[PDB]
Amino acid sequence: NSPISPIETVPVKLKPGMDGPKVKQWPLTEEKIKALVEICTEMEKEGKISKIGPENPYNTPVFAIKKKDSTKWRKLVDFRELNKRTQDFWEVQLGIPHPAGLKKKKSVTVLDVGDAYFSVPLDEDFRKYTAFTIPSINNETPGIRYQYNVLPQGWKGSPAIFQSSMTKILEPFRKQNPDIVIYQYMDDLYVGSDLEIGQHRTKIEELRQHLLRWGLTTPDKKHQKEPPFLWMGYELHPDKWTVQPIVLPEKDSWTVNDIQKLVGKLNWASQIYPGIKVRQLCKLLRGTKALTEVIPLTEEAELELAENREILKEPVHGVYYDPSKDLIAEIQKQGQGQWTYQIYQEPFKNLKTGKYARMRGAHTNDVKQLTEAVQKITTESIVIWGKTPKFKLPIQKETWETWWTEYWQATWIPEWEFVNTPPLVKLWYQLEKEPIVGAETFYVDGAANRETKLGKAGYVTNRGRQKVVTLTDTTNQKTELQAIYLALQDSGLEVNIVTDSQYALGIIQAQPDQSESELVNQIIEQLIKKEKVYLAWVPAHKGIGGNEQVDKLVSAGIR
Amino acid sequence: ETVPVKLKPGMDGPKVKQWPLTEEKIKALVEICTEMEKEGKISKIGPENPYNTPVFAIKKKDSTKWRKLVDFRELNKRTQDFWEVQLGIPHPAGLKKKKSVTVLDVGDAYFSVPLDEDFRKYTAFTIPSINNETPGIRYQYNVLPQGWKGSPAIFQSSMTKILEPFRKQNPDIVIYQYMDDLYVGSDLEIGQHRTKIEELRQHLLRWGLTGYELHPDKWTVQPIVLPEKDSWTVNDIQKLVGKLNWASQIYPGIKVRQLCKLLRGTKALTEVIPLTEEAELELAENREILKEPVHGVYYDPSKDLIAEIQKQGQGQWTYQIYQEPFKNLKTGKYARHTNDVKQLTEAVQKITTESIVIWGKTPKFKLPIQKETWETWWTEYWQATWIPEWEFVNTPPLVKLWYQ
Ligand SMILES: N#Cc1cc(Cl)cc(Oc2cc(Cl)cc(OCC(=O)Nc3ccc(S(N)(=O)=O)cc3Cl)c2)c1
Repeated sequence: NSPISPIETVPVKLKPGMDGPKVKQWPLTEEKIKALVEICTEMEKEGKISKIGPENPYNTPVFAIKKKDSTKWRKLVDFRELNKRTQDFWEVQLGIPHPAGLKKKKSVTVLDVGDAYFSVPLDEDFRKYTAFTIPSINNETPGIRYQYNVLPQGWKGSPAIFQSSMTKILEPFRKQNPDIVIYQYMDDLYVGSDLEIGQHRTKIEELRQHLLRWGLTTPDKKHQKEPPFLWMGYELHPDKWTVQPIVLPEKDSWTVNDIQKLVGKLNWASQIYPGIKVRQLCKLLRGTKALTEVIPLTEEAELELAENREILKEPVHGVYYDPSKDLIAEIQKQGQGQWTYQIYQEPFKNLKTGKYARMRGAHTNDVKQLTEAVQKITTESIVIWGKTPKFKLPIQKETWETWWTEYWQATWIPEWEFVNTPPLVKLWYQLEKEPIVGAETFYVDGAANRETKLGKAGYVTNRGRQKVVTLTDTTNQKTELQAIYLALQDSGLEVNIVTDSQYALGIIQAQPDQSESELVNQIIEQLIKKEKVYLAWVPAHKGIGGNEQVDKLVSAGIR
Repeated sequence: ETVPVKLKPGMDGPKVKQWPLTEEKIKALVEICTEMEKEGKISKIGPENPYNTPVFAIKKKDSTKWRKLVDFRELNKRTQDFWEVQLGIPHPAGLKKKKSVTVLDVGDAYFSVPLDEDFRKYTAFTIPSINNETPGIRYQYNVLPQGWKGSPAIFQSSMTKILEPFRKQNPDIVIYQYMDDLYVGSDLEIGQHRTKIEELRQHLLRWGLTGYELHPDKWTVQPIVLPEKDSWTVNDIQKLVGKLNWASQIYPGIKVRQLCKLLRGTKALTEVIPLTEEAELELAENREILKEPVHGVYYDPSKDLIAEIQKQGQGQWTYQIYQEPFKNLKTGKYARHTNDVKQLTEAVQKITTESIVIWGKTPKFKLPIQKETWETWWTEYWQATWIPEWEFVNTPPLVKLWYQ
């Protein structure tokens, strides 16, 4: 059958401290023993396997299952033990090609290698550990005994050694063809060039030939596939690409399983369809009952799915990559910490799209998210094109300059331009640098008892005003924020506030505009309403003016 | 003959992911590596080598040739016993006292010497490809690599010979080898100094190996600075005891009660208050304690060094090096087309090299910046041949002002 490449071999080893497998062969039925015997004699005839005596002490279980439908049997080898004794290999690949990173080529053809692993040899002093045994009828007769010479399916080193071996082989043909692209994915090669069918079909032939000198068989013209190549979830036409048909289930009652699948699908649709949204849908998942359990659709969720349906009416495709031009990336704020993007080279002809949501932390604002997204996209660009894009962002250069400049954390965005695409990104309130002459100073504090979990929150001001609220299942942190809220409720358009909580100071000082906490959001509306707010910090328990006074106020009964 | 190297027991080789590189850096590394392959310095390697160590391309102060820079942070940790307590290179305490220190790249030296064959495997690295077109190009070292602390560990005894004549003739000169660099300090006038270094590059030159001027005596304090003013405000006092409050805990004797008493009852922050004489006795006392070295704090060699850095805006950055939190070994500022990441890069390098001159080890940096940003951008500006260790933090609100 299936030639076994002349190439050199890869010296495999076993893990330090470990010898090969020695696992007992389970007794098999007669039909199974027979089927196995037919299979093993055929593979032996082809050089794939070899007889050995019982002097070799190693053994690995064999099985044979028939088939859902047809009448041909398969041999199965349980390589669990050998795998757990084989050295670790290098991570085969780290990332799969993205269609949008595919250089636009005049012609490309797909070459899958036939019987990949079986066409490549195995290190000689390793064959011995691949020993397996067809057993006899019951016990009696010693079983028939074999060991691999090629790369076994299901053994840990096969994908790596195959990939290595195909690298070695491709080397010299690359050399004398530096202008031909050969993608290596698993046991496929994808080949493209910028030449007229003519010398294309020839060059490919010359490749096919070069491979065969090396024991690797590939389809001829007529057997090689025609475009659209349906690959890895994608559709790959000669001048565009897209994801394969997505079809969203219409059902009376959605199970958790039904929703997980949907999100997967919509997620997958997001890399070329813009505007795709998934948050109303994911929320449903939080907490969840059975996989087979029906979750009723939220109204907001009905609203998400419907909008998505309208996007998916009418296909969208994406284009390929031209390295002589720049990449442009445009980002739009879609809403609930939701962000959406498009990369293109020539205006509005997109290479791909995406979204960004990922809540980075507990409290944030849009400028921070906007810049998180730029980070995420920059990285994705290096991986795919090997260079970063020119950004176009819905944030004014000034908003940006204020914020980076005054913020404690270091920040940087590549090359960017403003673009006037609402909603624009903005900061919704600034704190003062200096106290507000002729505004009331509130001194705020909060305290909670570590057992009862009870707390008090209040203030005393410099105009004799005072207050103390009680709260029932709190923590110190919650009480301190509560205090600040109070102070903002009864304060009117310009307050100075003084706190001893570095905690709240931190939160507020970063100009949050969204939070996981209802309390922090309450605080946000106050602050937005205000005209001038100044906020300042003192240490606690050092009798200080207003502070000593609220401290005892909110202490009474708590500590 | 090769000095055989042992791993720190039970534990074994580095398996660090490789970062995505841009096309230009990939090309530059392909070039560089093809060349050192032709010279026998590295060799393509097989699937059966499961180790990996990231690799990048940098520039280096004035130059238009890319340099290769291999991150051996992992490897160095897994070999700490070999290079540190077995072939250790003693740090001379005199080095920080010299009027000038010059730093010289001695890294091309290591390519003379071959690497113990049973260690080569631990040095594996990968040049990635774009969009995953092809498998990375893998390689390992046949010789002492730049950036691995074992290299100067081993090379130590040849380095002593290279320098013996020159040490004999300038006995008041300190030469210290740290990783890929030589540190050379003298008390000479700046002309005679640059001359002695010129002269030292000929000794080096005669043996293969083929700059940077520091002034360590002129490295002085960053005193926690309190203001001087007429008309002190409630706020200013609050701020004052604030800053003062925190200065005690490291500074022994800082007192606030007098200052503190000033503010009593519940009054407006803008209200101006008069500063009673007893209060000024603290300011002063504090002021002087505040300009001095700590007292109590000593380098312990067995402990790690930490460095924290804060963004003060308008291009300046403060920092502190310590081993026990608060127990400050050193504090400083750094000031500056220059963005944040560029700046943060310059400072990290500058603190690291000081830290190298003073203690002969580099700090773990707490970096006020998002991982990803830093990781994507740090090499655009990096120029050193070593890499310190770092983690990512969220600068406290107050720590900023207190070191302001
Ligand atoms: N990963 C992956 C992957 C997976 C598979 Cl199955 C195939 C594959 O081949 C490639 C390889 C390259 Cl170098 C570019 C590319 O796409 C852009 C392009 O120019 N295509 C393109 C151009 C002409 C034709 S024609 N007229 O020859 O039919 C067909 C096509 Cl697809 C597609 C890549």
